[PDB]
Amino acid sequence: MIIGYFDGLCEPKNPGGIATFGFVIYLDNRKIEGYGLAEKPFSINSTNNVAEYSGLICLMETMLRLGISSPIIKGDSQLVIKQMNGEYKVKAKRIIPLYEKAIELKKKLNATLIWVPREENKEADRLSRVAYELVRRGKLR
Repeated sequence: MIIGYFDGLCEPKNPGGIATFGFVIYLDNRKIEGYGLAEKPFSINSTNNVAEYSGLICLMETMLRLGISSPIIKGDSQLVIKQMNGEYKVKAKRIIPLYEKAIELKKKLNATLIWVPREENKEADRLSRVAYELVRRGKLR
């Protein structure tokens, strides 16, 4: 069963920090993972939720492009998972287009999205932090 995980962070302030994401895709014999900048650094449009959605979108885009289908996708954002499952409304103007992109991807992938606690999402967390550190080192821009 293909399982992907995503995460996003925004530090050292939220909002107005550096927003990064990370994701990991588990296949039985190999792993593919990704991490990066979600928004322009220190911009007022870097937010935690934008970062989380960006990690989700990049995860599902990567899956789609690789020909993965019917994955299970796990994250530790209750808000994002509940929005993606039709259980919380999306009303924030900057989240709406990201939610829409993610919903189209979820439909195309026949993805199932479930919440797990933070301590079960450590790899994707770690990768969002690696991305953050890389931005601080001028290695992602």
